[PDB]
Amino acid sequence: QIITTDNTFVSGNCDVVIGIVNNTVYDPLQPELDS
Amino acid sequence: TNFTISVTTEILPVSMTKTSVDCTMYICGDSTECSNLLLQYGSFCTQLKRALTGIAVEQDKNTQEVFAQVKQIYKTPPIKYFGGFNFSQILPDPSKPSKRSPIEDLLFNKVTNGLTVLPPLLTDEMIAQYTSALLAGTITSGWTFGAGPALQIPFPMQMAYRFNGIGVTQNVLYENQKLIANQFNSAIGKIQDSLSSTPSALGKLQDVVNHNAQALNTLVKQLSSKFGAISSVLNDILSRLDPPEAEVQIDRLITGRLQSLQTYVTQQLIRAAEIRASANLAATKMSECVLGQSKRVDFCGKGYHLMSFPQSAPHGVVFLHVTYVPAQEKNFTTAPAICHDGKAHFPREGVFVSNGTHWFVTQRNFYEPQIITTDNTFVSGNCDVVIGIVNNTVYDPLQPELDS
Amino acid sequence: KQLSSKFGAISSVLNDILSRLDPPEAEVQIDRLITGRLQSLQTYVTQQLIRAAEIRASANLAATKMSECVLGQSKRVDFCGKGYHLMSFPQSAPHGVVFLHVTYVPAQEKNFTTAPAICHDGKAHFPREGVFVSNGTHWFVTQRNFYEPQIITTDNTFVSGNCDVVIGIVNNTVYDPLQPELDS
Amino acid sequence: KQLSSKFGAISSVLNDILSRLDPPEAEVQIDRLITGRLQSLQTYVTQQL
Amino acid sequence: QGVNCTEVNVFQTRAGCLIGAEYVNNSYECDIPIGAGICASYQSIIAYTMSLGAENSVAYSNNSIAIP
Ligand SMILES: *[C@@H]1O[C@H](CO)[C@@H](O[C@@H]2O[C@H](CO)[C@@H](O)[C@H](O)[C@H]2NC(C)=O)[C@H](O)[C@H]1NC(C)=O
Ligand SMILES: *[C@@H]1O[C@H](CO)[C@@H](O[C@@H]2O[C@H](CO)[C@@H](O)[C@H](O)[C@H]2NC(C)=O)[C@H](O)[C@H]1NC(C)=O
Ligand SMILES: *[C@@H]1O[C@H](CO)[C@@H](O[C@@H]2O[C@H](CO)[C@@H](O)[C@H](O)[C@H]2NC(C)=O)[C@H](O)[C@H]1NC(C)=O
Ligand SMILES: *[C@@H]1O[C@H](CO)[C@@H](O)[C@H](O)[C@H]1NC(C)=O
Ligand SMILES: *[C@@H]1O[C@H](CO)[C@@H](O)[C@H](O)[C@H]1NC(C)=O
Ligand SMILES: *[C@@H]1O[C@H](CO)[C@@H](O)[C@H](O)[C@H]1NC(C)=O
Ligand SMILES: *[C@@H]1O[C@H](CO)[C@@H](O)[C@H](O)[C@H]1NC(C)=O
Ligand SMILES: *[C@@H]1O[C@H](CO)[C@@H](O)[C@H](O)[C@H]1NC(C)=O
Repeated sequence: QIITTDNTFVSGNCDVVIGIVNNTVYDPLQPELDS
Repeated sequence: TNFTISVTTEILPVSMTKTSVDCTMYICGDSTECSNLLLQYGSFCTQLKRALTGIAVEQDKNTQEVFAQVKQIYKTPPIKYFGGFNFSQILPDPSKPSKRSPIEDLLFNKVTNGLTVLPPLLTDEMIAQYTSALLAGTITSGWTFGAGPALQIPFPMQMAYRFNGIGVTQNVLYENQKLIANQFNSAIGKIQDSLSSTPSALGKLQDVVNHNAQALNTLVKQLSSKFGAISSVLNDILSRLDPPEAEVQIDRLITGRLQSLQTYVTQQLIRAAEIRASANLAATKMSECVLGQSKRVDFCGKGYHLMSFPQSAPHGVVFLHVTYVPAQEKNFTTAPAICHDGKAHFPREGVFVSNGTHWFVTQRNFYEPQIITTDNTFVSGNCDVVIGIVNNTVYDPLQPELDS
Repeated sequence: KQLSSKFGAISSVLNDILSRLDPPEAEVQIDRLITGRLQSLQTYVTQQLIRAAEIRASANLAATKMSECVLGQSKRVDFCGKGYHLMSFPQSAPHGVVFLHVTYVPAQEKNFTTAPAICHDGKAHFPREGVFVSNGTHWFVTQRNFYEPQIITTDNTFVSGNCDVVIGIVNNTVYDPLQPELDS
Repeated sequence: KQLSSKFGAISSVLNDILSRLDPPEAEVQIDRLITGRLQSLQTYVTQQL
Repeated sequence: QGVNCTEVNVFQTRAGCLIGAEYVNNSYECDIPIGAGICASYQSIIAYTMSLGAENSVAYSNNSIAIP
């Protein structure tokens, strides 16, 4: 599945998690508010 | 569309009465000739003494391991209000000086040479205090106190957690708390009324007490048996008969009494093994259905498990299971999936239920219809591979949110 | 040690009796010794069978424990260790087995003020999986086994019923994340 | 199978042992025989339990 | 064992009478079992009533919660 904010939750910052990787995340309602 | 709580009680024996015998006192008593003749048989007394002491140690361990599951004695608060739940029939009453619950008093009132009886290490008062401490810990701390330190959790909070643990979301309890409190009080009242209604309710404890006493009896009754001899009196044979003939008569009597004693030891060993197995089962139920919530169906009561309470019972224990029976059902029409804009829709946790005209989503165990919304539904695949699909629309909040 | 017992015979040594006595009386001596040692052997066999049944029950319990605590995680409370059970290590032992239960034990409790639900705009709010925990001024949600305060948000809170049938509720606003998102 | 054993007696038949032998010794012989049979029954009951 | 020793520091219990040990008002944790909740240990040899455990009193408030 495409990684979105519906199946993910944010916590903490990007300074303490070991093994974290660089990747952008898809966001819903992005072509919706501007249309 | 409705739920009814029924209270079922089960009885499991814990430990039967420890019995110790004396070899010379039961076999001979006072005749020194029998004591001299018993040494010819070898070591047939130390083995029996070690067996009975091992049985007594095993029974003491059995009655210790089923109640001493906590290291802190918890004190019930003096106030008895928990949110409409009357908890007065199982909590101890300070008016009675024995620290006895009415349930404990009701169940206690319904239970009736060379053979000494060893009293148990745990009498009624300490096991009553253990049951009171466990009841306090399960009424004011939830199931957390069985893991680590006790946390002050309110009783509505813990029953809402127990409702959430059986797959029912916590939006059904708080609307009818008075109704469920009245149902719980009525269930406690009817189980208190019907606990002593039938004499066969406390079957197992009465059975093991009967078996034991009678066992001792039959062991006592064997002293008045001739065993093929002239008489059953030690002094009568020795003071009347020729000593070679008295030797054979006493030999027959002593070997008959030894066979009877070995049979009694074997029977007591079998009974103690059965009591140990029942105590292990009761300890598993105590460590699972009291210290926490068990998801095993039909393991503690006939229905979904919510919680259970322990009560002290002489040489045993009786559990008070609180079940969850969802009676008064009502059927509808359903569909495995909903087709919308060429893509399939699936419920996150419930099932799509239609009452004939419209469609709704609801929980798996209570009829609480909700409108189909994209937040609690997910899409997967297409509309062709899935069978049984129906055509319906889905509500999405962004369509009225954007134009507002 | 039962071999040295005379069992009411002339002597415990069998060879002495067999080399000392005629078969008319050696017959009854052998009969007495045979029945005494046979009764002793029957008692030994009965005790061995009972002990083996006990060992079988204990081994079945241990097999169930290793099948439910080593090959997987058992969710029931206080079956493998005192506390929340995660997983265990089996270890080889002579004539037995010893487990190494790893338990999750919470500590350092803290007092907090709670409420069953929060009423907002005429509709009560209930959390998905947490509980409303207030430190005195604001209200936060957190999990049942650890402290992790979060802002009251509409994604983890659902509405059910009205503001009347629920009891013990409190008054607090609910942060909707879409309102500032649509304002930018 | 244990029913038809001598059990250290003269014979294993009731009518053979209650007729030929004199009752002072036939009583002792049949007492030993029924003692052995009772021991066998107790043992069978033990394994059955 | 179950003998009223009036015909033979003497302390009387429900399981009999004990000779050679004294009594203590306070309760300790025991390891030697006797019966009727009267344990004996060695601090001389002392006999005392069993400790039921820590007498921990927990509070309760229908408006409060505790989270570790
Ligand atoms: C819960 O119900 C029981 C049973 O009615 C109540 O116990 C009664 O209490 C009254 C007042 O002390 C007595 O006069 C009755 O004899 C008691 N009946 C029995 C059989 O217990 C108890 O008080 C109730 N408790 C609550 C919290 O309401
Ligand atoms: C939902 O609507 C679609 C519209 O296409 C239905 O699909 C048609 O169904 C009819 C009757 O079975 C067929 O004759 C057509 O060939 C179908 N067309 C397509 C493109 O699938 C579908 O059956 C409807 N489903 C329900 C449950 O109402
Ligand atoms: C309860 O917790 C909240 C959240 O941390 C506290 O609010 C913070 O208070 C400090 C003190 O001035 C401010 O600097 C922060 O900006 C506040 N947080 C937010 C999100 O506004 C609050 O003070 C705590 N209350 C008590 C009684 O401890
Ligand atoms: C459910 O049953 C109870 C009694 O069993 C009754 O009082 C109630 O009205 C029923 N219906 C609902 C919706 O609770
Ligand atoms: C089905 O339920 C909806 C709303 O719950 C209602 O409007 C409709 O009349 C119901 N249909 C039937 C047949 O009861
Ligand atoms: C919480 O409050 C209760 C009663 O006010 C008190 O007994 C308890 O010690 C408090 N807990 C802590 C950790 O301070
Ligand atoms: C022992 O006997 C005395 C006198 O007969 C009596 O006072 C005492 O209570 C007895 N002991 C017990 C434990 O009953
Ligand atoms: C529970 O709430 C009631 C409301 O009247 C209150 O009287 C009672 O003292 C409360 N008990 C606790 C444990 O807070």
